Amino acid sequence: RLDPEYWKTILSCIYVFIVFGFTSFIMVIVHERVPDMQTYPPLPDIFLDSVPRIPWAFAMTEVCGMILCYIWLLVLLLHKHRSILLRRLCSLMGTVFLLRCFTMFVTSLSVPGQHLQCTGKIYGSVWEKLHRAFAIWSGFGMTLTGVHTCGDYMFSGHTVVLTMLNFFVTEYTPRSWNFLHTLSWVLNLFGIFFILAAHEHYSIDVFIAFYITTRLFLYYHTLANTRAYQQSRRARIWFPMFSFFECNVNGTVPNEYCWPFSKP
Amino acid sequence: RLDPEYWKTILSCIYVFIVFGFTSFIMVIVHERVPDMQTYPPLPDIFLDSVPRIPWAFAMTEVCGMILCYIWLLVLLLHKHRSILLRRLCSLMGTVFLLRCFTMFVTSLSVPGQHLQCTGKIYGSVWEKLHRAFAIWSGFGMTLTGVHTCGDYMFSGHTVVLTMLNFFVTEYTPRSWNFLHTLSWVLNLFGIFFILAAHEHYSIDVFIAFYITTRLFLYYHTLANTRAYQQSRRARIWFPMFSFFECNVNGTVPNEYCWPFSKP
Amino acid sequence: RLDPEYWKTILSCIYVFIVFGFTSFIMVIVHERVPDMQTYPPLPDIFLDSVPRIPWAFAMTEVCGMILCYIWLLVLLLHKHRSILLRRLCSLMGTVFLLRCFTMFVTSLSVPGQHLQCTGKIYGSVWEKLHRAFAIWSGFGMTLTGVHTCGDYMFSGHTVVLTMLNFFVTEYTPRSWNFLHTLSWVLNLFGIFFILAAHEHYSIDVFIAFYITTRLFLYYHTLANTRAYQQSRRARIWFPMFSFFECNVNGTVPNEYCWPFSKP
Amino acid sequence: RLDPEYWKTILSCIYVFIVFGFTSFIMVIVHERVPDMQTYPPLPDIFLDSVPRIPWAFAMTEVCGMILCYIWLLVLLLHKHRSILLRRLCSLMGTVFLLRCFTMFVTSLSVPGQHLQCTGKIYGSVWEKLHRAFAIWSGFGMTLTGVHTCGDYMFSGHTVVLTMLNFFVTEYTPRSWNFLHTLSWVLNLFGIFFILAAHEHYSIDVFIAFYITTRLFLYYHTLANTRAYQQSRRARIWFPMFSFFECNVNGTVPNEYCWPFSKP
Amino acid sequence: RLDPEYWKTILSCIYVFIVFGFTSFIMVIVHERVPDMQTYPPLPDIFLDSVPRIPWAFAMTEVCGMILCYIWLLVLLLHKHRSILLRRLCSLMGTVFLLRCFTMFVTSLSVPGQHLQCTGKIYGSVWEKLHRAFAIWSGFGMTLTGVHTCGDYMFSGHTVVLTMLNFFVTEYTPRSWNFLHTLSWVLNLFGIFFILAAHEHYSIDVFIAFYITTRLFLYYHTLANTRAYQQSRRARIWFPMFSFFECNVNGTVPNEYCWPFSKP
Amino acid sequence: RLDPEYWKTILSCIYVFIVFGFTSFIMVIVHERVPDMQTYPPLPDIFLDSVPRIPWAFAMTEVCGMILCYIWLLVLLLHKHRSILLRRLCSLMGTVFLLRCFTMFVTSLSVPGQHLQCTGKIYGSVWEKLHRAFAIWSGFGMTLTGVHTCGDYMFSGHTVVLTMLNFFVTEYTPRSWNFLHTLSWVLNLFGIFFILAAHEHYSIDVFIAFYITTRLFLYYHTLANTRAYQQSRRARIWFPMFSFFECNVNGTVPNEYCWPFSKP
Ligand SMILES: CCCCCC/C=C/CCCCCCCCCC(=O)O[C@@H](CO)COC(=O)CCCCCCCCCCCCCCC
Ligand SMILES: CCCCCC/C=C/CCCCCCCCCC(=O)O[C@@H](CO)COC(=O)CCCCCCCCCCCCCCC
Ligand SMILES: CCCCCC/C=C/CCCCCCCCCC(=O)O[C@@H](CO)COC(=O)CCCCCCCCCCCCCCC
Ligand SMILES: CCCCCC/C=C/CCCCCCCCCC(=O)O[C@@H](CO)COC(=O)CCCCCCCCCCCCCCC
Ligand SMILES: CCCCCC/C=C/CCCCCCCCCC(=O)O[C@@H](CO)COC(=O)CCCCCCCCCCCCCCC
Ligand SMILES: CCCCCC/C=C/CCCCCCCCCC(=O)O[C@@H](CO)COC(=O)CCCCCCCCCCCCCCC
Repeated sequence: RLDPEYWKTILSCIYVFIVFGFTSFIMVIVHERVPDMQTYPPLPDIFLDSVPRIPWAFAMTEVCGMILCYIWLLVLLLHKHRSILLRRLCSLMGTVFLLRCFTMFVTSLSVPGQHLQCTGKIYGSVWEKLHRAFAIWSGFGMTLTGVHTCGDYMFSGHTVVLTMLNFFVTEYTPRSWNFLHTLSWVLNLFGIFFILAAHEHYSIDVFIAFYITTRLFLYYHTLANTRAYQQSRRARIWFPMFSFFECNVNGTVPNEYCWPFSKP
Repeated sequence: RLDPEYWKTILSCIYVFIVFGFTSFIMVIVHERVPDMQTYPPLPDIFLDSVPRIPWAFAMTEVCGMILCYIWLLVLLLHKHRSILLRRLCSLMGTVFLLRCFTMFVTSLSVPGQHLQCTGKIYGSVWEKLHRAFAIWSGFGMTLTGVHTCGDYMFSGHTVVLTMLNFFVTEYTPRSWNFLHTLSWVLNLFGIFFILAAHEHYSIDVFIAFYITTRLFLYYHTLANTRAYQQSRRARIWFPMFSFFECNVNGTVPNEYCWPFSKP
Repeated sequence: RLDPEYWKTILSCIYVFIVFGFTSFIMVIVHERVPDMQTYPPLPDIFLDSVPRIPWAFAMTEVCGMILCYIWLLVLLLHKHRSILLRRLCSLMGTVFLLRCFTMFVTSLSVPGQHLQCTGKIYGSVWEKLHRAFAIWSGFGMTLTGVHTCGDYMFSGHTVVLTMLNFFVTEYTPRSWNFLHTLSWVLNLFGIFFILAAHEHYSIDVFIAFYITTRLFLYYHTLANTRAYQQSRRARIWFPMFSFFECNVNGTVPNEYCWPFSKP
Repeated sequence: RLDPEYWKTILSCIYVFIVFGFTSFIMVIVHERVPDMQTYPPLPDIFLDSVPRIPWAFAMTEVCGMILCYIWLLVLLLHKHRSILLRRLCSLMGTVFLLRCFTMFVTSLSVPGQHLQCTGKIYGSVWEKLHRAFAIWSGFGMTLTGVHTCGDYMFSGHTVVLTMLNFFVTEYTPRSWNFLHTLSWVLNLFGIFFILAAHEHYSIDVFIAFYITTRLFLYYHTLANTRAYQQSRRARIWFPMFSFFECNVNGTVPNEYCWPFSKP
Repeated sequence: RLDPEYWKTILSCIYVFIVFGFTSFIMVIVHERVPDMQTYPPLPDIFLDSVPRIPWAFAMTEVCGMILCYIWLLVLLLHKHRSILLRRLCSLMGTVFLLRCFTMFVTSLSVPGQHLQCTGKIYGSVWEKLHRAFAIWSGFGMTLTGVHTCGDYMFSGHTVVLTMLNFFVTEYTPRSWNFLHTLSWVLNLFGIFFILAAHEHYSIDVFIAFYITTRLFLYYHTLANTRAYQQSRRARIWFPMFSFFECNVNGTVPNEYCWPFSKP
Repeated sequence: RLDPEYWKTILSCIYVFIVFGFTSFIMVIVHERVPDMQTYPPLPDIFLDSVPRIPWAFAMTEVCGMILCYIWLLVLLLHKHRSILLRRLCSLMGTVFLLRCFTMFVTSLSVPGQHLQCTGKIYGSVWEKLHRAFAIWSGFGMTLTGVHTCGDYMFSGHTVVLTMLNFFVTEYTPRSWNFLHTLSWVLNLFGIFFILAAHEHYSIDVFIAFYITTRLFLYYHTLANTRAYQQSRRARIWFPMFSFFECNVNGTVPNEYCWPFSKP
């Protein structure tokens, strides 16, 4: 039966923080490849050529992200099996950001011309790249806490977080609340549109990020519900550290909600 | 039971040749977006920067792609249900080549500098684009029958044909011939490697083309074997013209082989 | 059984004033779009071009509302289930006014020429409008407490209030008092007629206001009497907080009468 | 049983065409009210201010209308009860277009500044109005065959036809073809979008013309399926000549399709 | 039962000469790499530095091969299952020489200093090399019919032929003639010794040639005697055309003797 | 039963270390044969001619060696039968490294031109050879602790250690951990690739050193599992001191893991 294991969530959180630090360092290394990356003319896109740049459109994506994060925290506060829920967010965020690192290492696709005045650059040493990596790490990558000074490459990260939070909010609420689901979907779509309308990413980056996050979520939940980690040697599931986390969870996690405080 | 429907196969062959003629016209519309597309420096890649250009490598991809065609043509000749096999090859080469027109329209990603001397260009009219679209159509896009004069955009097409023929040969041969299966997998991988060694496609062009054809092949044969087109209203299968072709085929197609000629 | 919920009515009451304040906030924003609002000549109307403008007709409509309010208040005073009746008035007046904001925001149609001497306007700030909205909110809209100095837009609220009160008066009275209903009906028609004769709204401003309140009033009661909110997935009700308020009420509310005080 | 009364269908077709003549004539009458109707600035809108005017947008609205009429003719030919589907169409179009005559006559609302170059005007006589109305009558109000040269009024007729032919293709096809049903929505939404983008009608005339036809279609079919016209004294149905047309039809018409011609 | 297949042996015989010709084609290509091939001093060898070069030692090895061939040919003449014995020789000599080409192609190691006066070389063409191959192929490699004029590379074929013939001589004789087997072993060891004493190959050239032929000979017979080619998925045999040739032979071939002619 | 004879393991560990001293001494003897060994041009290879020399490649070979040794020490500590796994490792390394002494002594094969700057040479005496050999003995032949300054000979020792420690991690872990098994292949393959890319050993010394250890490992464990040493007079097993070491072990050793220390 569902066993609250509080010593595995710590491991998952540590794994995700390590993954985020690795992603920041890889981003700095990749940015070190090409010096200018801001002199070319952009590729002919279908949405970046029609809709002109909206200067304030990039903060609205993070506003939507914070709203979704607050809703998800509220959901997590009033649940029975909150440990399993917190252990499933991390094991998926780490994997998707590892895929982002792999995609960004092979080929670097930026947008030629926004953030053209970003300072710093030419970080030639081993101990000066680490300070920039630390800033990007403990700045959360957001544009509000100013870290996002230069541009960003393939496999956008805001879309991943938005889609993951939307899918988790929709999944772990009772199947009778079909207005919060619509609100979350609207927030996700508006965030994606505002990522596209700020001229920060190409259309294909957003599309592949959305598809990859959705497919990985659905596949992970299908494997977890089918309970194939102990059924047989099905396919040797390639999710990093999968059977270590879901071994004690058999079947499907129900949707029981309580109040944790002992003060009515 | 398996009914040989020789008139549904003809409808499938016509469906492909319309799709192949639609893609050839899009590739001329897209080429008119940006005139130069040959002055920029290329994106920083991990394979295009290490391995230098091999001038003869792009011709060996099609040589590897004709051996797999001849081998498959022999399978299509000594089979009982060759009508269904030819109807499944066409129903998939159209769906995948339709996805190529979608991703080549939203954003156009070419390689800045090969085929820099290709003539023609500035096809400003409605009746001169069609003539250029006819040359590509009745040349199969190959570099031997000289049509491939200028560059090519996202979602490479050589990787789609190589991977589709490799999976059909493996699928429709007895599960005891695991040397022809290994030989076909070698021609697939060597053909893919020579696209990158000729500096014709980016390292991410070839990975999403390989992934999509592999994923769509396994998804088609899951539905075709589970037989979900009449089981229930599962998901309203989005494959273009799926239930029209597989309605008369129930279950799985066996692997019986014969000789069609009546002259022993 | 019919359990009077004295804590849900308080939540219901809070809902309607927030919408009342929110509507007032939108009204000042709409007035900011075009400054003049007093140069266009009246559009050709088959009703306004016949009846001359009457300065005292507008005050007569507000008089009728008070009389109808007194009749309804007396009914609420001598009813067994006075808690439920008050909860339905707030759950239906808060929905209609939500539609008023959407109609007024998408397009703005006022009366071109009346109240041309109204003062105020040109509020260039983000704090003065809040005080102006407070004046709009804490004046209840009547001209007796002069707040509505300038013109008004589409889907007038005088018709919403006059019609909504009339239906509750007729609905929650026994089917043997068919003399008060005639008095209530003539008052509603007289009040609506005075609005049109006062040149305060267009003819189509009233008709779509008369239809929407009646359609929503009857749709609310049909669902409540059928109690389909829990029977099955009837229609995926889009009424704001419908199942929450009416979960404890089953069947149809009777028309029993008593005396509220304990001193007969 | 379902007996095709061809003498009743003819009376239905002539009934709707008289309404078309009545609608065209009253359009000239309301035009004669305000002479200029091209000097005012447009009212503030939320969609007519952001999206700029597209000269060719209004042509695509009628292109989608022709396709939706071409599929409907295909459905009309192959349906066994082709004498019933046509009779219901004539009995619904006449009612909706009669409501359009009422709203145009009660009040006038147009776009002040488009189609300012249309000639003619000041048709002050008894007989010249008929000639101008006849030109509109035998032009279908289409712009491809240029008749509609001046502006248009409230309750846009392009929205009704685009929607009425969208809810008959969906309704009168088997409930397993939900791709043509999906396709006919794109033909409707894009036809709705393009008339707004061409600055032909306000953002509220389009919405209340999409709602009325959707409401007046579902209400009609609910009455017919439950045969409430003869079951009892249900509601004194207000559809003009409803019990006369649908007296020989009992129950719901099936979805049986047959080929009428005798040349297999 | 043991069915002599007179048509499979013909297919088996064709296989070995094609490999013999293919090996000869590779030999001339390897000689093209280094032009001199006769300048390096011999590497330090514990066997070559002791035994002086003997000009007539090389001719003695070819003499021993003919004597061993005569003994084997006589056995093949007076055996019941002479078809199977001849089929196995061609199926084992065509596999070892395939490994010879791979070893010789990857690296080229010859004797640095012998046959320094050999003519030919510098064949700059693509047709003259083929005519040289026929000289190599149609001379069977012996020095009696002088073809092997220059040196030879790693994995000498003299050891392969001498060792392969010896094992068949011992294997297919009854276990009571343990005097011919001793004579056969003396011829094999004497022939191998003459190769080393002739300064025609290195010491490691012979050892890895002696091991591979013996290992493959015993591995072939163990699989055939165990008849695991059809018993189960034993080891996924990588022998070229192993199951095809030995499908009709079950168990172990006996050692019955007869007379071939019909005239005793 | 499995009785850990700690007096037998010590005799195994001392036996392998004497072979290490023997191997180091004979390397000096063969080095004294040819003085120059740095003047000849390299033999024609297929991998040493395409890939240019990478100066830092040979360092990564030893880095992978330490990691494979670090994981093995982890396995050697948590295994219940840690006294058996170590004994088999010592009894296999001595046999393989004894074959290396035989092939190095019979013939000499090195890369002519690498490590041409190594000093020393001409160690002509009886006692100085021991001092030079002792330096190689207490340096593990590693280049990180620079002892191996001159060239290396046939049967590369870096291939044996990289492969022997790859087939013990795979063998002596439960048959459900096939990701560390997968990981240890990448460590082996890259260690194999880097020694070739550094121009340290020919392309045939690497292949016949990967084959011998793989063959001599599987053959040993097949003999031990079937206890053929005492079952009968099977083959007169040629492993040096085989029946002595594996006489107290019956059957196959299980995969039970336990913590030896008494501090839970
Ligand atoms: C214990 C871990 C739980 C995981 C929770 C998942 C939520 C994601 C949070 C942060 C992701 C940032 C990635 C760090 C590594 C940078 C990678 C990079 O350098 O790549 C960045 C692209 O430049 C990616 O940046 C982003 O991912 C932006 C996402 C921000 C969306 C809003 C998140 C704000 C949360 C605040 C919560 C407050 C609660 C309510 C407030 C009222
Ligand atoms: C009836 C149809 C059956 C379908 C069979 C599928 C085989 C694919 C064949 C051709 C695909 C070409 C695409 C046409 C539209 C151009 C799109 C474009 O313009 O895009 C092109 C990219 O520039 C795509 O080009 C390609 O697809 C190259 C693939 C060629 C690989 C070799 C095929 C040669 C077959 C010859 C058979 C001979 C038999 C043995 C010979 C000894
Ligand atoms: C416990 C809660 C019960 C709720 C009762 C609701 C009754 C509606 C009353 C007033 C509606 C005002 C809406 C506030 C926001 C306006 C938005 C706007 O600013 O829009 C205005 C449009 O001009 C709406 O104006 C109106 O509300 C016109 C309605 C006037 C009808 C007469 C109302 C007089 C009631 C007085 C009762 C006194 C009792 C007897 C006196 C002796
Ligand atoms: C055979 C039965 C088919 C049923 C189709 C019925 C649809 C009615 C069409 C047009 C009504 C026009 C009314 C005239 C006066 C309107 C007053 C006005 O002036 O109002 C106009 C706008 O204010 C109304 O304009 C329109 O009606 C726009 C609708 C155009 C959409 C395509 C209509 C083409 C119908 C042709 C039928 C032939 C079939 C060939 C198939 C390709
Ligand atoms: C169909 C089966 C018949 C049985 C006979 C099998 C004996 C094989 C003979 C020769 C194999 C030569 C391989 C051809 C391609 C060489 C590749 C290369 O080009 O490589 C050569 C490198 O030197 C290999 O040369 C050799 O084959 C040396 C082997 C010589 C051993 C003596 C062979 C003499 C046989 C004469 C038989 C005559 C019968 C009695 C005479 C009175
Ligand atoms: C109980 C744990 C077992 C560990 C297995 C160690 C295997 C021996 C490694 C190397 C043997 C070197 C022999 C010296 C003379 C070779 C002749 C020559 O000079 O030949 C050299 C090349 O020709 C051989 O070089 C090598 O041996 C390459 C192997 C390097 C890979 C890393 C090995 C280092 C592991 C040390 C960790 C030990 C931890 C404490 C121990 C208690």
